[PDB]
Amino acid sequence: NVPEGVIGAFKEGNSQELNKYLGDKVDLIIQNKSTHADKRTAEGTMAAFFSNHKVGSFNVNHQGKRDESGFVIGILMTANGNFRVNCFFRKVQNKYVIHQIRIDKTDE
Ligand SMILES: [Cl-]
Ligand SMILES: [Cl-]
Ligand SMILES: [Cl-]
Ligand SMILES: [Cl-]
Repeated sequence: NVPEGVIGAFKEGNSQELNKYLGDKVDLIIQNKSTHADKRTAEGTMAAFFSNHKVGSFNVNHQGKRDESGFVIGILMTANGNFRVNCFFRKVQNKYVIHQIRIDKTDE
């Protein structure tokens, strides 16, 4: 169910759903703050992000995958800013999991 499940999790601002797709180690870069997080910390960071930025919409404009990696790029509109989101996936145990999330506020 990748990347549909991740896209849905962002659309709903739901870190618990996102969790299901997180790798055991995730690099987060959120407003230029970088963290190399275990899964539990990554979910916690995303929970805080969604709590502080109530999601209105998430729309993807480019996605793709090869045998061992993939990506999703889109725009997240929230009640506290709009953000470009990049999710980069790696294949682990035959499943695509998130290895990096970048979130960067738009210039508006
Ligand atoms: Cl950590
Ligand atoms: Cl935050
Ligand atoms: Cl979409
Ligand atoms: Cl959409």
